[PDB]
Amino acid sequence: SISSISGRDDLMDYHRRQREERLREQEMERLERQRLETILSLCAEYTKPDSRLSTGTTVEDVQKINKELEKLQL
Amino acid sequence: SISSISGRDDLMDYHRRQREERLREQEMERLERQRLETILSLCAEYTKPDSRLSTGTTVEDVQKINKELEKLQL
Amino acid sequence: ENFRRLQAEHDRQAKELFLLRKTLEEMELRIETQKQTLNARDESIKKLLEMLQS
Amino acid sequence: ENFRRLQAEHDRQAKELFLLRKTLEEMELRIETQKQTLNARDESIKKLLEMLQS
Repeated sequence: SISSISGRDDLMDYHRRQREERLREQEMERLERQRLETILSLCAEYTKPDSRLSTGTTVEDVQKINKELEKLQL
Repeated sequence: SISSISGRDDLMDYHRRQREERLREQEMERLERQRLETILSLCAEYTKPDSRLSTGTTVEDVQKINKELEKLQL
Repeated sequence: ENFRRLQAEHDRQAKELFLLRKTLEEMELRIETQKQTLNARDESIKKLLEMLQS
Repeated sequence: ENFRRLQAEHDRQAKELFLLRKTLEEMELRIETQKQTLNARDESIKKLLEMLQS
């Protein structure tokens, strides 16, 4: 916490933590956009079966993205 | 942005914005926990149909929470 | 003269340091409360996908 | 004497003000990138619920 942080050393470490957490959260955002796209085509498989958007996406294709998300959180 | 913010007046307004956004995001967290619980019992209706957890939850019961979420975002 | 002018800016930066730290605590809670909403929506997505396989 | 001691703390608080503002920019991006992930997971949940009704 920043309340118990005081000094040049504690701040430089705290700023480093916020930068490292941002880069890992920006990587999380890019992965989540791929999960959204894969989920959109997954729902198109049933709400629009005869449409051009029904590209054969299954839940396993979304769970493959779920596995990469759990790698970053580990 | 804080980069283009300088002075006592711009900071006090920026701190007020962060406090008002937090209270609205803490209200979002409480609503999302109710959506999670309602979704858990919704999935129990099909993965555990004969279980005690299948309490008759439908998608409409989750969409009722979805409507309250869209009120805060408005 | 210049000592008081320098002493005046010390009080100005001190109140600015005060506001910057109070703003950091509000953003610490924003990031934390958003970390909780993300985990709640991630468990929701995963439980809905495990249900679709049934 | 006391002027230089006071002038020394001015440079100390200045570098602290520098770090506090650079940390605010990193947390601005953290909140923003988490706002985007939340909206992506919210649209995912809603599209999965609209699909279950079919």
